[PDB]
Amino acid sequence: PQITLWKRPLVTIKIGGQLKEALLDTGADDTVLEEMNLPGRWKPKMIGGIGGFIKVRQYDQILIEICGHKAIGTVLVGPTPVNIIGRNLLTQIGCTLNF
Amino acid sequence: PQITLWKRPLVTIKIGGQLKEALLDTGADDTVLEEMNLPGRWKPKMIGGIGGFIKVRQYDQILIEICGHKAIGTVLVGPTPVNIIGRNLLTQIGCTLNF
Ligand SMILES: [Mg+2]
Repeated sequence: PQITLWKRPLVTIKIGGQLKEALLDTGADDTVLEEMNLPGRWKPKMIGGIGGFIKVRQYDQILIEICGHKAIGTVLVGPTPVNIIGRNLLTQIGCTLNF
Repeated sequence: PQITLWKRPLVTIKIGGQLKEALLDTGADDTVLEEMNLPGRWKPKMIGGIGGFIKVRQYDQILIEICGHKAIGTVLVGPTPVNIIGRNLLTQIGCTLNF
């Protein structure tokens, strides 16, 4: 798709057998989603840093369908205020900024 | 341009007679830049909210050249950790997400 930016770029994602809403966020390095069950080995990761850090669980090689397009990559799971699709997965789906 | 997202989307901007670096940030509603002198009437604005608020100065109808393309819009000036080009100005330059 081509997505304009008058509104927050919220899209439907499919992940872990669930549907969720998430923000396409070019200002975020990583993808971080609300609590949910994902397969595989995870390890804790400290993210943020500006004001403090937040602990999340890092899951690698997770399949996601972001607005119809499939990708595999790292998904952090933990207490984020908004579900964020970060650059790691935006690149995997071939999402670019254009003007 | 077409900008991929392997790296942070930092671009050169021209504003207020100066050159600066800023991030093209689809996860930010507003444009917020480090301390600098801008023309016109400003008013304080509280931004953020997640953990607390930060006070910035709101300047309207400021001309900016974002990676070669001119736009006019609102620029918030204050103590941001990164210079951010938010959706308000991304829309003005016709920046879209595409995949
Ligand atoms: Mg951000």
